[PDB]
Amino acid sequence: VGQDLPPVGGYEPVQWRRNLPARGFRPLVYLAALCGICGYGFYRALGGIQERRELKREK
Amino acid sequence: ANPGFWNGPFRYLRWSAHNRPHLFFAFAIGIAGPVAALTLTPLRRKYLYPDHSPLPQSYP
Repeated sequence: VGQDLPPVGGYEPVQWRRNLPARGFRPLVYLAALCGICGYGFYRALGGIQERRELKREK
Repeated sequence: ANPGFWNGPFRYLRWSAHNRPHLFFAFAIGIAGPVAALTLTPLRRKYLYPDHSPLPQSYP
């Protein structure tokens, strides 16, 4: 039987399974840094409001 | 699966916050409101008086 499309004389096998979570900081720091950001945000926010305490009585 | 059950409160708050947690984390905010509003009377330690005003009509 002549030259038909036979296989390769090797395989080089390929993927057949699942994949993974992306970066290393899986835990609650992905929540806790949230409490950092509000922990910064109010740190100016009320302060700006505090400064408007001086501003309102200025006018 | 198990709901919350009252009689062990340290256990109840665990197996509330772990099986139906979405009202737990609301009411944690609901207790972080007024209880922290009562832990300020030393924490301001007489920080500030606002001192606003309508028209100051004076005295004789």
